[PDB]
Amino acid sequence: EVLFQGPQNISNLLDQIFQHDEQGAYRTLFKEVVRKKDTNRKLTGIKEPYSIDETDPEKLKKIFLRLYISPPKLYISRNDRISKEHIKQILEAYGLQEAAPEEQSYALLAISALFCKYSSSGIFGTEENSPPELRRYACSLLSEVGDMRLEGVSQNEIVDYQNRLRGAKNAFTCTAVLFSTIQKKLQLLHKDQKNLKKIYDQIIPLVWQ
Amino acid sequence: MQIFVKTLTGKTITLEVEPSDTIENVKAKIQDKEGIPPDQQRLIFAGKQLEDGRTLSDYNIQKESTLHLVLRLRG
Repeated sequence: EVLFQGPQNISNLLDQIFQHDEQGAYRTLFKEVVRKKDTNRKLTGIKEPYSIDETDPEKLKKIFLRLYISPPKLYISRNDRISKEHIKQILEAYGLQEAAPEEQSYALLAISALFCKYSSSGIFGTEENSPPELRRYACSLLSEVGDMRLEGVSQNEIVDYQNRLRGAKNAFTCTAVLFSTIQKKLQLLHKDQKNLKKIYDQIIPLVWQ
Repeated sequence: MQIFVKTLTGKTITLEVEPSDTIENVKAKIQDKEGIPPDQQRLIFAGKQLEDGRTLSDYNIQKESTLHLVLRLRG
């Protein structure tokens, strides 16, 4: 069933995240790209060939705005918090509404990793540029992980990941590397835990494992 | 004099500056208005990245000029 439910799993998550995409083209794009190792379609809105659309940054800001408790500012902040309702929604999308906190927190780390990948040089970002709303979403999910705690991940590691995502001074901001780092963490954490391995395989697209 | 800083997301920021102001000074004024740390700001005028230490006059940035702002967030 893991094989047969792959496409439905990612699709169900993205339907929640992109519920405010009225036109629906970003929602479709985020689903279709998970079959690909990389893509030339970049969402940075910056000419640098890459398929660029200068309206992508504003449209993504608008699509993600309502998922936060308070409207975010232009920069990414560890005080940007996703609504508790939306956290419940993304957990319900995976049948984890009433799972243990250690399983829910693992799932949120995995979804954060997924958005690091989406924001990275191989997918919707480039070597030098990266869509901030994708990074913001990953950063805010990590605040939930920090509050729930997760064995094998320290608060200092969470803050390190957030500092990289938000572009803090003295942080290596590259999200391709950050994805690899969080992925290695998720793998180490599920090595001897079949329940966590199941959650990982529900969330992370096959091509990106 | 007034200059404008256009973000990628549609907002235009209006600043009061002098021709003698450094790029860092301008980034600090953007921080005052929008909270963005100067170290994350990339400012662009006429397709060129503006360098800290240089002045608006150095780049012949006159009154009512429009600069563009990108955040330094690598994929």
